[PDB]
Amino acid sequence: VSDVPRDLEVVAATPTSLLISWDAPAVTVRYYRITYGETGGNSPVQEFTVPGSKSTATISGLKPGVDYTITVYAVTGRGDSPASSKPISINYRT
Repeated sequence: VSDVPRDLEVVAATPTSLLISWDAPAVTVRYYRITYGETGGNSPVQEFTVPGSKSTATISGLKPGVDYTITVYAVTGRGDSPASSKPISINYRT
C-alpha cells in the first residue's frame, strides 16, 4: 500500500558527482522522473526518467556549496485513468 517515496537522503558526494537514494513502491511502477536545479533560477539544470526499477541513481554536472532543489515524480498509472501520483520536492544545500 505504501505509495509515497521515502528515506530520501544523500549517500555520498564526490568533487564532481552526487549519489542520491530514495525508495520505490511495490506496486507496478511504470517510471519515475527526477529533476534538479538551483533554487531561484531561470534555467533548471536537467532531469531524467527511469523504469523505477532502481532505488538509487548517480548524477553529475552540478557545483559544490549551492542551494539545490530536487523533485521526484512517482508516475505509476495502471491502464487508463492517469493516476496522477503525488509529486514531492525538497530543498537541500549540497
